[PDB]
Amino acid sequence: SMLNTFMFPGQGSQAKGMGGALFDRFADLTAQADAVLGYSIRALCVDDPRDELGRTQFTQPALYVVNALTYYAKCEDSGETPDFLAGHSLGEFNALLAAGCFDFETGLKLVARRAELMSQARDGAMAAIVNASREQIERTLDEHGLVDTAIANDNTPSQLVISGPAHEIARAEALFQHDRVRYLRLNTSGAFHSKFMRPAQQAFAAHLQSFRLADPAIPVISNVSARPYENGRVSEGLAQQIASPVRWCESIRYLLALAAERGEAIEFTELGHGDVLTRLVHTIRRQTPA
Repeated sequence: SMLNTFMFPGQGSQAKGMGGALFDRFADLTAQADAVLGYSIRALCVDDPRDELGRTQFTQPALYVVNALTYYAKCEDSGETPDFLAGHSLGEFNALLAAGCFDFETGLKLVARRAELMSQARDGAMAAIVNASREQIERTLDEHGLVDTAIANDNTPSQLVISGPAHEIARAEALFQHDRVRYLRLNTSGAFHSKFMRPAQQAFAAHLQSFRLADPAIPVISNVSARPYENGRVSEGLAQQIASPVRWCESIRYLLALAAERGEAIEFTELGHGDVLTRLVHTIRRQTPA
């Protein structure tokens, strides 16, 4: 165990029932979140009456608040403090929160703007590919004229996400179903973490200029660079994140190599609903000869 990394999940990990009793435990944070958002965060999470959890403008605030509350529960009960922080796209906001870069309300405000803009993207899609390398994927996409489709998530060596125009993502299905290679269409109307997000990114960077973001008090591994957020480049890193691939595998691997250089062991604590990142980290570690 030894050095501890707190990690926060993103889109896809949400599920009706998430949060639970944490909402009333943190009754004041919860009321702060309803006032920022203009609806009940607890209702959206526990009950989900309009089946809203899967639409990105709601998914994102849901994740953030659940990740945060789980993080506060963990801090209080366990007593532990992170030596390192990383979050997966949305989850990066909770990493920056735990590094003291903004307060709870301010992150939620950033998230709501992020989530609103990303929701405006029409005509894109994403699909997760299992058991092809990056090189197989990129070649295959080239060979079949999927010109606007690229890697959006590099999650583990055998698990990557693509995004592009909906029809390209649709045509890809046929290209990634064979031998071990598998394909899964995801839920979204946006080609997230690709060039289609550029307008959201710029709109989001502009919104960010209204907020004074502190340098991290605990290292946060940035999705864009797979390296620690620089002092002074927080808003920079945060904004670039949106149109860039999420370099999850490399971020984890950077932590594994850092622990080793320091002769220390390293563990990963997933803070939020589900075990999505827990399973990614096991797979990464199993690969990555040691």
